[PDB]
Amino acid sequence: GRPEIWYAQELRRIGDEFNAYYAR
Amino acid sequence: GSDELYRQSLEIISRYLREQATGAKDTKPMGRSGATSRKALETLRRVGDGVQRNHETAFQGMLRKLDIKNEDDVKSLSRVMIHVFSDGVTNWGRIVTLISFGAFVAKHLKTINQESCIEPLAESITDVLVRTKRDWLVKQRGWDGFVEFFHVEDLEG
Repeated sequence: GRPEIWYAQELRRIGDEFNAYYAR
Repeated sequence: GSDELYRQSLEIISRYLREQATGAKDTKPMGRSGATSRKALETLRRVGDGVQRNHETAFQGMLRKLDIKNEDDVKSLSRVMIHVFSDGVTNWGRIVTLISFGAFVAKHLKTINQESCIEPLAESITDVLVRTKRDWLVKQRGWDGFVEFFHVEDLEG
């Protein structure tokens, strides 16, 4: 859709991947 | 009746963005809830620097095409920030990642003589997080939860 969604997706992916390093 | 959670959050996030962009460590006192705020900033220093390094290419690619030139563009970044959480999910990883990208942008703002945009950027990030994720934040005990989430123990358990 709108470009902003593409950028948000990238940050969400990075954030979720990072979260998984620490979540327990 | 002032917003204490917003104030504390803004202090942490503003200081981090400003110190990342300049390399200077503010000597100003933290103030109320300074203890939590100090540990939060220290945590942000450790983990945020890793996020920026680990994902430098991704961040650079984003920055490059976003073409941020002034405060009007910073204002526009709130749209991206909203959509990072539009799926319903909130977690500390996403929060640190957003703040870390903010620091990356702050560095850029410094280089193009737009240091005056760094505070509005910090305010925008804090606005989105505190105003729209307040219930989640409180459920983690705020920045105390943040410190605990990223805490790495050294116990011979």
